[PDB]
Amino acid sequence: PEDFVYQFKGMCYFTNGTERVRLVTRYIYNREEYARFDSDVGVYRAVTPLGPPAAEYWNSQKEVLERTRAELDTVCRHNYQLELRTTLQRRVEPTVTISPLLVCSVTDFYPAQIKVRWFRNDQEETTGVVSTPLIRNGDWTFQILVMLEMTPQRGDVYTCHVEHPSLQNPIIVEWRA
Amino acid sequence: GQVELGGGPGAESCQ
Amino acid sequence: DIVADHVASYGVNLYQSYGPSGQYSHEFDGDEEFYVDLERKETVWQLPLFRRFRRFDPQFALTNIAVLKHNLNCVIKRSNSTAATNEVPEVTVFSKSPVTLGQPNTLICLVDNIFPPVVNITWLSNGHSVTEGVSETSFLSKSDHSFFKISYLTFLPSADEIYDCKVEHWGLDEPLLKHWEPE
Ligand SMILES: *[C@@H]1O[C@H](CO)[C@@H](O)[C@H](O)[C@H]1NC(C)=O
Repeated sequence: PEDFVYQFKGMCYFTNGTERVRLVTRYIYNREEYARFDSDVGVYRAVTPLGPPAAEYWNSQKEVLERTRAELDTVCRHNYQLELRTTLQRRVEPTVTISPLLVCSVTDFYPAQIKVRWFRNDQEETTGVVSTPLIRNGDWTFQILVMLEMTPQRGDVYTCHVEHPSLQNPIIVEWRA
Repeated sequence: GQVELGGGPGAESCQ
Repeated sequence: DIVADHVASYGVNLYQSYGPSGQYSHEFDGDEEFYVDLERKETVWQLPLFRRFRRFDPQFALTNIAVLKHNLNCVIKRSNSTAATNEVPEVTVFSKSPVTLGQPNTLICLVDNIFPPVVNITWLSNGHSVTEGVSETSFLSKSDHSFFKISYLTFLPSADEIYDCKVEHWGLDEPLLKHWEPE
């Protein structure tokens, strides 16, 4: 079939809390951004030759230009204060298992900050450690899989140390032959 | 009781 | 890309002419906080935490979709009716937890690079279609303005089961059957 798509993306970029906030609204036709308001730029700007008509019309109207600049406060800064009350306090502790070629599965944790260290006896393993990228589960939880590419000797103890903002103490799980 | 807002998109002037 | 601690999508507005459909959702750091049922006119938050503390009037969503519906007709004429190009979607299937036979789990089917935002995600057990224990996310935005969607299947791992995720897209010549083995 023949389809035509339009997208509008009001994006807010936060750095160092609310010290550095930036608003970028995006007007997209199919997969092409043709116009855009960036709060750093201050006015609408065409991105492709498809957007000079919209950008010049929106900039000429004083009431449109003020309501878009005020969105940095009414939308970006205002909603962030509600994020600090809910989303930014979410703390889901990770479940950590080890299973056979040895994988330290770290599942169902949030936020995204994570740190996985493999230990061979008393020596932290720093070479043969293949870590998959952070896997977003889409239900406000993450998981990650970290492999240790050596299990040569019997009598050696292999431990996995996981650090997360939800844990006051790291999680340690051990495996033996 | 703060109601969240979104970004209101501008309207093109074609018809 | 742009460097920031947190990226917020306070207005993922979408409208397309195929079977006139639209979508409105707010995202924070890659996760959907809510969407609006446009026909039911209801905000549907994605976490029990948000239903308790957060409010969004669904009327504002309906206003924006009407504006996107308007702009689309304008830009369609300015572009000489340049239709969207169908992208090839990528599918991956994995479990939420390590699979222990007997312990409840959930299978996750991630479809990525979806454009246009029209897709069928369906689960099957081993020979019959699975309708129970199936949930799906809304279309989630990406930087390059494509979409990705995730479907879930709550199941109980057993020995006589190998599950498949069926993805139907226009950019695919044939339906994609992604495979997951308990072993
Ligand atoms: C999705 O399924 C519907 C029937 O439920 C079908 O009409 C539509 O063409 C399908 N979409 C595809 C194959 O992209």
